[PDB]
This record gives sequence, C-alpha cells and structure tokens, in this order.
Amino acid sequence: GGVGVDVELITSINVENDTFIERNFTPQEIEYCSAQPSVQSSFAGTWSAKEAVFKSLGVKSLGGGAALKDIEIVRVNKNAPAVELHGNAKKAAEEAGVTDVKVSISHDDLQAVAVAVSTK
Amino acid sequence: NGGVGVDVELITSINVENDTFIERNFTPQEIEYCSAQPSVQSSFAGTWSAKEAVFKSLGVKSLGGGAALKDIEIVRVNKNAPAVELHGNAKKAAEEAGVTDVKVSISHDDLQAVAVAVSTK
Amino acid sequence: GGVGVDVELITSINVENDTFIERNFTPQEIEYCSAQPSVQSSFAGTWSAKEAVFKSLGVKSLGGGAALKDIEIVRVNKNAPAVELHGNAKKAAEEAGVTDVKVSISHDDLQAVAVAVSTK
Ligand SMILES: CC(C)(COP(=O)(O)OP(=O)(O)OC[C@H]1O[C@@H](n2cnc3c(N)ncnc32)[C@H](O)[C@@H]1OP(=O)(O)O)[C@@H](O)C(=O)NCCC(=O)NCCS
Ligand SMILES: CC(C)(COP(=O)(O)OP(=O)(O)OC[C@H]1O[C@@H](n2cnc3c(N)ncnc32)[C@H](O)[C@@H]1OP(=O)(O)O)[C@@H](O)C(=O)NCCC(=O)NCCS
Ligand SMILES: CC(C)(COP(=O)(O)OP(=O)(O)OC[C@H]1O[C@@H](n2cnc3c(N)ncnc32)[C@H](O)[C@@H]1OP(=O)(O)O)[C@@H](O)C(=O)NCCC(=O)NCCS
Ligand SMILES: [Cl-]
Ligand SMILES: [Cl-]
Ligand SMILES: [Mg+2]
Ligand SMILES: [Mg+2]
Ligand SMILES: [Mg+2]
Repeated sequence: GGVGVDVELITSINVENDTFIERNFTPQEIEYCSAQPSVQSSFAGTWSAKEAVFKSLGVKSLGGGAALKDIEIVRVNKNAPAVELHGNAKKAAEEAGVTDVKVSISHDDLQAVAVAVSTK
Repeated sequence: NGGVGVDVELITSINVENDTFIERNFTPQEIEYCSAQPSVQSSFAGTWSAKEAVFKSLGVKSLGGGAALKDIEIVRVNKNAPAVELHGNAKKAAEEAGVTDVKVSISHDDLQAVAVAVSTK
Repeated sequence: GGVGVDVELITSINVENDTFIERNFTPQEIEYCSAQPSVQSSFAGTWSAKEAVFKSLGVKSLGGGAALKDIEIVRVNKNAPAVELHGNAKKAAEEAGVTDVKVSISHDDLQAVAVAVSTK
C-alpha cells in the first residue's frame, strides 16, 4: 500500500505562465482545467493530485524542480479524476510494485487538496 | 477496484439556521449529534465534508436524484471513529458499483473542515 | 481497514512550549523538526500525522489532552514518512488488529495536513 496528500494555495498556480503550465500538465489536463468554472482552482487541484499521487508511490524524488507531467490526471465520468503514469513515474511505480493508484480532489478559498492511495 | 474521496469545506459554508437545507441533507441522528457538539457549525461542516468525501469515493457519476446527501449517513460512537451507513439511492448506487465498505475520517480547525473516505470493492 | 485525516494551523504549534513539545514528540522527532527550514511548520506537520494515524487505528480516545509521543513519525533512511507505534498506541493497535499504518504529510504556509490509512 501507499498514501499521498498534498495541499496547495490556489494562487500558487499562475494561469498566465504558459511555460510552467506546459512543463507540468499534459495537453489533456490543460484542456480540462481551462474549461472549468474556476480555471486557476482546477489547475491547483490537479497539481495537488499529481503531488499526492507521487507521495503514495513510495519512491525517490528527482528534485524539487522536476516536472510532474509524467503523472497524469485523467477523467472517468467526465469529471472524476483517475491516474495515468508515464515515463519515469511509470517505471518508478512498477519498480515499487504499484499496480494501481486512486486519487480525489477538492478545493475551497484557502487551498486545493488531493489524496491518493496506491495498491501493490 | 478501490476508491478514494476527499472534501474540504469552509466552516461558514453551513448555515445552522437554514432548517430546510439541514432537514434535507442530514438524518435526525446527524442533526442531533452536531447540535450537541461544542461548536455546532463546525460539526455540521465536518459532517457535510464527510458526506461529500464518501460520495467521491463511490466512483459513481451521481446518486440518481436529487443532489441531497441524506442517504449517506455518518454514524458516531462516543470516543470512537465515525462510521458510514448508506441508505436509499446511495446504497443502491454503491452496491451497483460493487462497493462493499466505506471508511471516513473528519477534522476541523478554526478555518475549515476536511474529510477523507476510502471505499472497498 | 481504517482512515484518518487531520488538519492543523501552523501557528497551533508553539515551539517555545518545551513542555508540550517534550510531552508529545520523541527526541528523534524533535531533532528532525528542529533541523528543517521551517521548524514550526515541521512540528505542525508531525503533529497532524500523529493525529491522522490515531484516527486510522479505530480505537477509543484517552481524552483531548492525552500525549501522542507513542505514535512516532520516522523519516530518514526513508523516502515517505513512516509510522512506528510504541507503548499504549502499539498495544491498542494490536488489540484492534492493525497490522500496518501508512501516513502522508503536506504543508502550505497557512496549514498542515496529514492522511493515514491502516490495515487489519
Ligand atoms: C517531495 C515533494 C512531494 C514535497 O512536495 P512539497 O509540496 O514541496 O512539500 P509538502 O509540504 O506538500 O510535502 C513535504 C512532505 O512530504 C513528505 N515526503 C517527502 N518526500 C517524500 C517521498 N519521497 N515520498 C512520499 N512522501 C514524501 C514528507 O512527509 C514531507 O514532510 P516532512 O519532512 O515534514 O515529513 C515534492 O517536492 C517533490 O519532490 N515532488 C516530486 C518531484 C519529482 O520527483 N518529479 C519527477 C516527476 S515524477
Ligand atoms: C463533485 C461535488 C460532490 C463537489 O464539487 P464542488 O462543489 O466543486 O467541490 P470540490 O472542489 O470539493 O470537488 C470538485 C472536484 O471533485 C472531483 N469530482 C468531480 N466529480 C466527481 C465525481 N462524480 N466523483 C468523484 N470525484 C469527482 C473533481 O476533481 C472536481 O475538481 P476538478 O473538476 O476541478 O478536478 C459536486 O457537488 C459538484 O461537482 N458540484 C459542483 C457543481 C454544481 O453544484 N453544479 C450544479 C449546477 S446549479
Ligand atoms: C480525538 C482527537 C484525534 C481529535 O483531535 P482534534 O484535533 O482535537 O479534533 P479534529 O477536529 O481534528 O477531529 C475531531 C474529529 O475526530 C473524529 N474522532 C473522534 N474520536 C475519534 C477516534 N476515537 N478515532 C478516530 N476518529 C475520531 C470525530 O469525527 C471528530 O469530529 P466529529 O465529532 O465532528 O465527527 C484528539 O482529540 C484525541 O483525543 N487524541 C487522542 C489522544 C490519545 O488517546 N492518545 C494516546 C495514544 S494511543
Ligand atoms: Cl511512457
Ligand atoms: Cl435503506
Ligand atoms: Mg468544497
Ligand atoms: Mg485539528
Ligand atoms: Mg504544498
């Protein structure tokens, strides 16, 4: 097993910063977040989900500045978040015996938060 | 298989005066419990967060009308952990999704309430 | 199974309060938190982890004021923080059939949050 939690300030996401966004979010994630009622809040929630998922893997960090594009949040019933690992995240997870990851997201004025649980 | 849910709520998101909303979304036992706590508004907010967290963990697109959450009941046993009991549409939707169990946890501070639920299939 | 979550204001921890710190944190925890970039935030996160872990055990509370030194958060030769139960926490957990506990911690500048999941 494994568990992850992450909390983010809504203002931590600068929607105007295309470089930051493009480096850390897949085109699909960007399309989803850009279409929500509160775009900044949606990106913040997705960012929290990426971090929560990473923490649940039980692996080593590549460094404070490594992009999280490899951890992709996809949707199920249109809006519910599912996890898809790619690249290094996929390798590291498989190397750790992780067979599945579930995630949930929520936000309010204070911050966005996400919780992930992984199965081995 | 498996499922997870998290929800965060402002304490002020619950208006204890709004009897109509409370009646619609909380069971008599939930209302009785929350009404008896040191901070009533905070307790309702935590219970509300728990209902939302539990719903998100079920992996369903919605409960099947309406949006009311009375069907997801938080049961309390003094000095012990909160527990989940599903009724009505929530129970049907959960069973239809293969959910066999749901655990929940609640926390508050001055600023907000948060709950986390995990479901088993 | 069992789940626990706890959220704390960073300012809820008074680092000056040696009595509170000594009563609730092991020497190892105190050393770790005291060495972090933000000491107050680190203690707050560790406190939240203790609370989250307790909630996941599915046991009765000894009271609002009971010390939590028995629930130790270890990070070191560890990637993710890990849980080690001692004393009464260990007995109570074993008595409840808990065989393992995982925990995760997150901070922003305002608050800390932790989530724990226990296995039976
Ligand atoms: C380590 C990381 C997850 C922490 O993120 P953050 O938002 O800056 O800080 P947070 O307050 O939310 O979390 C820090 C806490 O996470 C936990 N943590 C640290 N490393 C961890 C790890 N390897 N696995 C799981 N949890 C970890 C610790 O509990 C720490 O708190 P503590 O020191 O008080 O015990 C983040 O900095 C990171 O390295 N992400 C991964 C980046 C990466 O590897 N990119 C490659 C793409 S997959
Ligand atoms: C999902 C719901 C329980 C909570 O939504 P919310 O009020 O926005 O509060 P939260 O921020 O805590 O949760 C929203 C998040 O839950 C997640 N989510 C959405 N639908 C979900 C579902 N059916 N199952 C599990 N998780 C879901 C999403 O990640 C969403 O964030 P994101 O879309 O930006 O990624 C539900 O009440 C809802 O979507 N309502 C808001 C929209 C609404 O009220 N419309 C009515 C029109 S009058
Ligand atoms: C129970 C306790 C964790 C609550 O901590 P808190 O930070 O003051 O309050 P929080 O807002 O975070 O959470 C309170 C919620 O915890 C939940 N809870 C209460 N007792 C619980 C228990 N025995 N197990 C799991 N969850 C519990 C309840 O849901 C409560 O909210 P609610 O009454 O509205 O439903 C804490 O007060 C406590 O008594 N710790 C126990 C100390 C102890 O026994 N130590 C010895 C180690 S074995
Ligand atoms: Cl890949
Ligand atoms: Cl019923
Ligand atoms: Mg909300
Ligand atoms: Mg608290
Ligand atoms: Mg953070």
